[PDB]
Amino acid sequence: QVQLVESGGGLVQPGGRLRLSCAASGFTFRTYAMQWYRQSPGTERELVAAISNIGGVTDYGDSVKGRFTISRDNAKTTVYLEMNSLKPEDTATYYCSAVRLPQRYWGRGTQVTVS
Amino acid sequence: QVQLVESGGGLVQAGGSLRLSCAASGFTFDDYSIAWFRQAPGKEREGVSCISSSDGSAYYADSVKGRFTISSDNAKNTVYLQMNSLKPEDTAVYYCAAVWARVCRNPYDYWGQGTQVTVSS
Amino acid sequence: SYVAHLASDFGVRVFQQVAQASKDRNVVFSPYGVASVLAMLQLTTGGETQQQIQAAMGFKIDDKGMAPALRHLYKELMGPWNKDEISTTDAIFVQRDLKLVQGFMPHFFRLFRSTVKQVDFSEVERARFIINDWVKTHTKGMISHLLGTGAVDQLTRLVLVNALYFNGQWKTPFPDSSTHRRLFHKSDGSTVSVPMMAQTNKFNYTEFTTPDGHYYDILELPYHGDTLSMFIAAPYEKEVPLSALTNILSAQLISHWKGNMTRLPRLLVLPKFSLETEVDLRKPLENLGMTDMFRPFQADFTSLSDQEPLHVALALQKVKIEVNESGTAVIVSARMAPEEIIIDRPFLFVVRHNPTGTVLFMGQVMEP
Repeated sequence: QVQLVESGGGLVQPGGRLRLSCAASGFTFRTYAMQWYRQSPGTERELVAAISNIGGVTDYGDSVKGRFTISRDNAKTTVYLEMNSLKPEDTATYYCSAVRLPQRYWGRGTQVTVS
Repeated sequence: QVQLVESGGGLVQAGGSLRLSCAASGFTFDDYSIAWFRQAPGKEREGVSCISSSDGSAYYADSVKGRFTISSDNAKNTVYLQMNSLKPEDTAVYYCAAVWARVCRNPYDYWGQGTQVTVSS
Repeated sequence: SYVAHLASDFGVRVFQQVAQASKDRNVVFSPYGVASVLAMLQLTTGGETQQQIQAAMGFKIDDKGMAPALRHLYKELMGPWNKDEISTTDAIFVQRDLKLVQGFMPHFFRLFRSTVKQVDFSEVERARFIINDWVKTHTKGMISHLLGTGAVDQLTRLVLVNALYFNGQWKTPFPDSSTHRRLFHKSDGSTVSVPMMAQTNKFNYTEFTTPDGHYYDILELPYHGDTLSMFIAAPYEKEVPLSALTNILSAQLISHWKGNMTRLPRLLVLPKFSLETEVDLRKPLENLGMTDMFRPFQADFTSLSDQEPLHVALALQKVKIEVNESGTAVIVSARMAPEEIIIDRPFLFVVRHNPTGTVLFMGQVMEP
């Protein structure tokens, strides 16, 4: 019943942009924090972006440096990541997570590749 | 061409006196408001004395409590600070400043390079 | 009401600084009040001192139709419900024998409807009384004597104070017979027994989930007059310290909370508390960029006087707020039992004029 389906990833050139998107269903979206993580072979899963349910309170990983912007649409139960000024080091599978502690949920991820 | 230059720094015992001076080239102090500031270890620069061009009057920071005299010698175009009953707490680098205004207030037009003063007990 | 938004925004940023310096201690504060008194101060300041205040505040008091908007704002907050329930006052005190700028006293009176007070600070005792009696007369004797005025002496040249008192009746009173003693869970894990009021009703409510996943109860209590409301915010989990919330707090967020509320039945249990705080405004204001005004021979007060230098010797807010049960055709009773919200942990409260958006009061209760 619960489902987090990510999309928007792909191959792009260094200096290019992308827009990730995650469709959510099966739980009270509008009361959950929504987050983006990334992981590639050999690495741990790391926090990229996070947003509150209302009020637009956000939070970014140190490596983002003002390049990525997280937003959400509660009526359409969707979360987004606008990625700009991409480089090789951002290459990873990107996962969306929904959390209202202690409950967490994970999607299956979308691959971002840069070069 | 406008340069402010201080002199009179040195070592002094606690209770001793010390006079500082500031000569002005390229202008005359009697139009500008004049102030002496200071910075001690671990501290921000703070105002100590002021002459307001408005009427010649002299002013002091609370930590003075009547111990210090700021003066202006029109003939020598020199500013003085006479320091009485010095304390360990009076140790700092002292700077002179000038501004085209009726009172002493930031930002200042001209600043001296600064002279070291050390009150060792 | 462009003024109401910017004042609250500035006022809440000041609260933030006050909260960060008093962790695990109670604080009551007035965003509107600090904004109000600083507006007055703008008119006495010039140059870089005036710019420092205006950049933090987001507006200039000289701009057309801004001083009249404050006056309109004032009357909309206080005209509503008066008596001995709300009380406010601003005042600046300057050394008496200073030559002031030509036309200043009349000019100050046109904008704000009061004088800049002139007192002989070398009459130390006289001047203490004049400043304490100003607060005392103007708050109907509800606030105790200012502590900070012990610093006032012969050398003092400028002083500003702000004082407010508030004790409102609710729209719906708390039924008195449900007032009792209950354990309150302090931030250090210890408990204390305190009286808590209890009420079943339809409340405006929303959850707030911060970006890390911790969720909060946000609840609205309208006052009588239907004009002002007290907002209550608390993390659900006791492990989440209230600083997580005060560190991301803004006037805008509080509006987003409101804008996303729904009417739902609940059984609210809330501590009965009273709180008085005297705040020295120096360091909070310094941290927001207003450094020059407190410093000898840096401060630019040339709009008030160009004969002698000036600086703010002392800048104080003192607030006191009471929270009790009192309040003021066909009311149908609950068939089912409502869900519960127990506020037995440190929590935030905001008093908000909903029409304008003005934040009259803000505080943290670490031990009621």
